Amino acid sequence: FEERHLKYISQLGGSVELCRYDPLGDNTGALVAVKQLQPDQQRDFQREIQILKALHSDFIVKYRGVSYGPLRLVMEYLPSGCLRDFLQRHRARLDASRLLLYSSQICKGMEYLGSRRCVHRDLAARNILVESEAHVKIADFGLAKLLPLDKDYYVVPGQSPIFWYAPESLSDNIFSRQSDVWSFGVVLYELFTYCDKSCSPSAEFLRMMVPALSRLLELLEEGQRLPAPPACPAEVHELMKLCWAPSPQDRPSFSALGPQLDMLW
Ligand SMILES: *CCC(=O)Nc1cccc(CNc2c(C(N)=O)cnn3cccc23)c1
Repeated sequence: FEERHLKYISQLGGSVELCRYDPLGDNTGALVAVKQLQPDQQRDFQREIQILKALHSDFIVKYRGVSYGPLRLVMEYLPSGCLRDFLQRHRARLDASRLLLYSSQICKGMEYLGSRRCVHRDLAARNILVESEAHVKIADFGLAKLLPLDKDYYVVPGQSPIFWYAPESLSDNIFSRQSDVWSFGVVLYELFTYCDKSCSPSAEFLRMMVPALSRLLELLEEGQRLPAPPACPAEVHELMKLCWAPSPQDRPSFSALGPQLDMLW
């Protein structure tokens, strides 16, 4: 991908821009999403490329290549954008079976990420993209880490909204496949609230809630959790409660959650 053939359109999300790969220079070329650095950050970015280039799933945003000119990461562009805003815009159209379809695909994608020893560390509805009405894909691999063969966890202070963090990430910066399962429980809650602002993880935790991180942690240690979303099927709420188990070892695996989500449809 020659840099001189990548034409800027707008900003999407370091930053992600909407560009057109226009070799003919006639405004007929394909639309792409291009990520760039705006030191140690160069090492973080090279890592993101290698991780994403080695991922191959219908439920993970597709790597296209890298750019060359006088380096940028080139990926596929999904016009529908993030799942958070799509859920808010199409509230009346999506029913509990469509929400369970989205839930199942995310889970299948996470199953594949853990098979590749990859911890995402930023799983949330805002970071999932919509391919079509019936197809969702996991994105934003900016905080992704690879677990060594000898280790099952990773020790990192986080700069993401604190409401998606497992207690062991809050109290000790421990990140694992099991902290991704905690976050996933928050993704289900977000899905069944249709990413409504007034009952969002931030809104509802701040109402229930020394520093803020410590207050949230005290609350979670007490066994307090987010309430069942309005009109939530009980079976779904029981699954969120399983993902929010205090001990990482007691949380269901993505391969265990998969058939349970499919059975509900
Ligand atoms: C909900 C707000 C939002 O746009 N969030 C968001 C989440 C993850 C990633 C991005 C930017 N990236 C992006 C890609 C890509 N390949 O990373 C592809 N297609 N689109 C459409 C809109 C944004 C993106 C933003």
